[PDB]
Amino acid sequence: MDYDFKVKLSSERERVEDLFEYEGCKVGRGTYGHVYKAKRKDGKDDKDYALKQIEGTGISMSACREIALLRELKHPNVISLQKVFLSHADRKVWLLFDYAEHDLWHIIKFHRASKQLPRGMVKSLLYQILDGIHYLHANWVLHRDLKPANILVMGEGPERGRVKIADMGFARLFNSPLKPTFWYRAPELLLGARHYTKAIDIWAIGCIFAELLTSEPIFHCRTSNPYHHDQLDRIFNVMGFPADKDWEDIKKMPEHSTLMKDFRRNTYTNCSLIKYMEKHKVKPDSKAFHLLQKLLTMDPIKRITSEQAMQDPYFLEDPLPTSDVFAGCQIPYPKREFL
Amino acid sequence: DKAMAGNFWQSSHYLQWILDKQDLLKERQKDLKFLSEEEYWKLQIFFTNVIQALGEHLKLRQQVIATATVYFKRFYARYSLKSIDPVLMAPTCVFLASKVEEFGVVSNTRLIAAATSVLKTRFSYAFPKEFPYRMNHILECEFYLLELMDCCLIVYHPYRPLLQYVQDMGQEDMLLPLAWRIVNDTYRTDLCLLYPPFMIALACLHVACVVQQKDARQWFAELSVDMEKILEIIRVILKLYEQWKNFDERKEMATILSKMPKPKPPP
Ligand SMILES: c1ccc(CCNc2ncnc3ccccc23)cc1
Repeated sequence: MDYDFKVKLSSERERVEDLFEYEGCKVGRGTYGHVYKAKRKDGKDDKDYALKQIEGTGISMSACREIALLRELKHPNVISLQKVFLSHADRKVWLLFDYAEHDLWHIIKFHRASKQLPRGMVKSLLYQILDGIHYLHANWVLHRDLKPANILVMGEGPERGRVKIADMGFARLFNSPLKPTFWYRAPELLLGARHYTKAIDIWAIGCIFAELLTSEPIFHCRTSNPYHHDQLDRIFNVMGFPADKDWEDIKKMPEHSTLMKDFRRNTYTNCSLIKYMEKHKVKPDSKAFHLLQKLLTMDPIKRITSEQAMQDPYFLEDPLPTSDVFAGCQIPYPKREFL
Repeated sequence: DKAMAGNFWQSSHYLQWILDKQDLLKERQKDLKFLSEEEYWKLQIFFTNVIQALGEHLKLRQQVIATATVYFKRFYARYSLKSIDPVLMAPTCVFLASKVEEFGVVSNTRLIAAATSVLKTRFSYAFPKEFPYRMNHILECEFYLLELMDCCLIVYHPYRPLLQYVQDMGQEDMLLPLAWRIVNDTYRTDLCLLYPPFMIALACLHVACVVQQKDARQWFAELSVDMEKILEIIRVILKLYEQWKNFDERKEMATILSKMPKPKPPP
């Protein structure tokens, strides 16, 4: 390697520790990488940023794909990569984003602890989640890990109350769930589906939508094997057990024979999404319910697409979705605590 | 892998890595103090062949090999051959391109064994000594490559649109194998840095039609495209085949490699 080339690039290289104050401001601590709330040191920047230090060293397959896809993806409801820092000394990779004060895990927990304030909040959240996922799906990118903690919401600032989809599962070996919470997992995954699909993301959106309406995870439940008995039991307790006509291709699922060994139709004879949602004060003849039932369809080939869901007359009914999901109302949710 | 497939017009490829031909020639003058124009083209051909053999040995699909080739050209589009040894850069490009795909992984030991084996069994005319770099050098070079490319990793190629065009013709059996092979050959030129891939696809399909005496004038007429640009690309393809004929890489490459400017050591 040429020495002048080397020292010139070293002289010019932006280092994360020079540009950003983040020490002691850790806010996420997952397996994929630790997240910090950061402030700009240089230009007296008022805005908050998120710095993700990617777990491990070097550039792993997952790190490469995440950088590759985030570098291209540009949509208002998908989290937006501002900058990548490559720290040569310790071989660490840092990703810079705009900071999202809130997320649906904390928003939903707040309501659950308190007992959807502005009447269009749930609807506006649902619409923006569908809009972001639709953009991913139209570019042949699956999320593969959708849950409330990965639906961020921007706080005070220019993008107030805007949904940002984050923490996409950008690397899965052979696009397989079988390679190294189950509450948001579609039934086909639990029966051994070999590949992630668009439909699997839509089921998860269905689950999130139910949780926003009720404040409770709809499929709440207590090895490398994809079959989870109690999680399937919870889905049938809520949805009922699927008839042959409801899911004809269930017989092709690798764990279908295991399902038949463990489960009897009779056990769930008085169970349905209608009855479940009625107990939580959601009307079965509401446009909200009818959309929800289209998202939580057991057969993935009968599941509604993101674009079709966005066209549902639910979003034409009063109140209309708003760009700021808080609708200009004062945000009562707490800021995130530092770790 | 069809990730971002319909996004070319908002892609980093299009917006950052379709270069102006005069900017490209201006940056190349620093290496033209050491090598003639013909020698520089002969070098870029040689390293395209190195990357192809490495990718074939590792059993990667042609799109991955093409991506690795584009990374290499992008690096040397901006920097001198002396900045990092191209013997090290080639396998580093293949390695990084392989990690953009999720269907399997190239291990460290397999990458190194592949570079060592391919250079000795297939390129001993160019290189008298064994591949001297270890995995720590690949890992260091990968950081520099990712940085120069501004983390632009998704690359679009002519294979996908070619496939669509030949299916539109209803001439897959006759024209596809030849047109595909001409697409491969265009990577021996600067075309991937200068033109959108679909235009390269059309020019390759045109040459394939001429070689096989297939009249497709009416089909090309039904397209809404700048044909002057297509003819420009065809002219470069025909020029490559004349250079190919007059070039014996086996007889010439050891001499051309010795003329390359070499990386300066520290004091
Ligand atoms: C529990 C649930 C969610 C979180 C979110 C942590 N993650 C984040 N927090 C704030 N801004 C970000 C911006 C871009 C990417 C991730 C962010 C933390 C704990």
